[PDB]
Amino acid sequence: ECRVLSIQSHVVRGYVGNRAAMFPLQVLGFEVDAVNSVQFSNHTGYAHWKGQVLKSQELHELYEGLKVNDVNKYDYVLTGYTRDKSFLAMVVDIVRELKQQNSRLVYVCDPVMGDKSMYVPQDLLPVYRDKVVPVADIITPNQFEAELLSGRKIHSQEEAFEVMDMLHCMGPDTVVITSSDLPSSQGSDYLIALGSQRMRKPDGSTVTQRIRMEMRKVEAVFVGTGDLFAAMLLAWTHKHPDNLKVACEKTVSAMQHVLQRTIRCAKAEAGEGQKPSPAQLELRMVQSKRDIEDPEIVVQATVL
Amino acid sequence: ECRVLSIQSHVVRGYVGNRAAMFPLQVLGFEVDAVNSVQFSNHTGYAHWKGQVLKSQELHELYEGLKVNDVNKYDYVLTGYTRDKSFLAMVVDIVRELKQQNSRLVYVCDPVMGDKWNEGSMYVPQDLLPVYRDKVVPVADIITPNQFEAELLSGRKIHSQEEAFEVMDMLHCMGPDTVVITSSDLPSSQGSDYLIALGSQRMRKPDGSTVTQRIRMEMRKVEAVFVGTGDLFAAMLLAWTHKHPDNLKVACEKTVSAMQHVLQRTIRCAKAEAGEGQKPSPAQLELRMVQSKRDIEDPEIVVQATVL
Repeated sequence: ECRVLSIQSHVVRGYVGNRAAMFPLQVLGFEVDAVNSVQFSNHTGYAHWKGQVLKSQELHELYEGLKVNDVNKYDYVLTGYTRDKSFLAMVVDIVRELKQQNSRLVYVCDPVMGDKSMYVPQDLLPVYRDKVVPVADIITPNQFEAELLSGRKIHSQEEAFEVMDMLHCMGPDTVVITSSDLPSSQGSDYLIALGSQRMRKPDGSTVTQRIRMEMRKVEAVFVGTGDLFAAMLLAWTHKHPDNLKVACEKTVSAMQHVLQRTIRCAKAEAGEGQKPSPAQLELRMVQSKRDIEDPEIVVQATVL
Repeated sequence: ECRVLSIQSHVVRGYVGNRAAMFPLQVLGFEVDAVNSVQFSNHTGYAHWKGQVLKSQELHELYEGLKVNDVNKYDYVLTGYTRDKSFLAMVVDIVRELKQQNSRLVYVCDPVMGDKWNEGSMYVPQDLLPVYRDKVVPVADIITPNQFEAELLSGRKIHSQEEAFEVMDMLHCMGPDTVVITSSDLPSSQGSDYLIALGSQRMRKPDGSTVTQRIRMEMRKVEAVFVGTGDLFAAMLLAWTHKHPDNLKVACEKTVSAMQHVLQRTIRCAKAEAGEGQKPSPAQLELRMVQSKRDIEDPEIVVQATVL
């Protein structure tokens, strides 16, 4: 009923990019057309990796193959980590063409650039700032990426929501900072996540619903969390288009279930007191199917 | 707990090869490592298709990346459509190495070569028949050929159920302990609208002797061309024989019922998209797999096999 075009990485083993996004979206009832931007044996956190990268021209070929068969029709577009400027520009062209075809198409974009250090070529920051974010409808940056895109440092929740207002102005009606260094009432081990949604009333007036979320931190390095998060947020905002509170509660709860099961099974696979390897920390995606289909609400968002 | 190495095609839209095999396997509780042997916009049944094919050396590089990380560990290997002799030979090398590392590894192979025109025709290079005969099938444990492929591999033509099972015995001799002829020209008890499928499994006895369990099944024929059916069938047969290792009857009943549910829903939705009385396009005939999730998880048994 609802078709998503996901243009992301593919790994033979593991869950990142499309591997982390297609399965959940599929179990949540979405048809998914997947462009594997790369094919690697595993993600680059392993000691070794081998694979091939799809060229931008090759991406264009695949899109034109869908187009000439008149099956380039989508309700959503979903993207995440990209290392090549050409590739991201081609993605923006595809998004613009699709939105010209369907004005109600929702572009969900994780503007992957950095964290805490920027681990993407610097020439992509302008592209994300001036080309990608403007045509995005839902963006899931972390705090550092929100600062990069806005140009302003965030020292407070008030400043964070001012930056999120700037990002709203740049395009997306829904902005979720998924991770931040903001202090939490609950403790130092809770991370703060913020949500802002511009809701257009029939009055013609627009009101900004703002929400606060705090989640217990899992102290382990996971790969693909942003991709899973953006995919499930796509799903749950689709089901709750004017209730970002519930959409984010469900997304964060499913994430918590997935990460809890993953760390449990990783510690089991490794020895007690032993640090799980990157191979052992792969998101236990299939085993969380049920939790992804209907997540038990384990986090409550606070309306501001 | 169970990891399958699936080396098959990937399509951006649709369900063939890995697209048709990963999702059911994943939904049935299997971990899947997928080598996309190609990335096409869609399957070759469409009017057009664009993309790239993975080179045999590239397959080697990916497998070596898994190996050097010591994650070349698999309980199953699953393959289907391959058009390159070198790619198939590399698959055979990989399977041999894995079976040296794991003697219990189960190689599920759909020896895709051709089918029938109500006379037979191959849709793969002829150079693949020897490789499938002398290299692939000998290291396979479960093969799901149609009647045409069984005849090609055995060198005998099948004219009766008796001859079909003699050919399946020859295929057993060649290697695989489980042989399912998914499609056949054999006459059905219900008429021409039902198709015949056969199953044969060599069971090692507690005495050490070997006995062959044989089964017959009839399915309603669906009047439409579907792509990826063989891949979905091989995947779900892998899953259900893993659950039912010594009961080919129940495994095949579940697999064929899931196929029937998926195909029924697909043809219904395809006729809905198209007009009443209008032939559905290949794009409209894509297996409605997501919408069939639950039927794949626990299919309603709508077909019953007869043990011979």
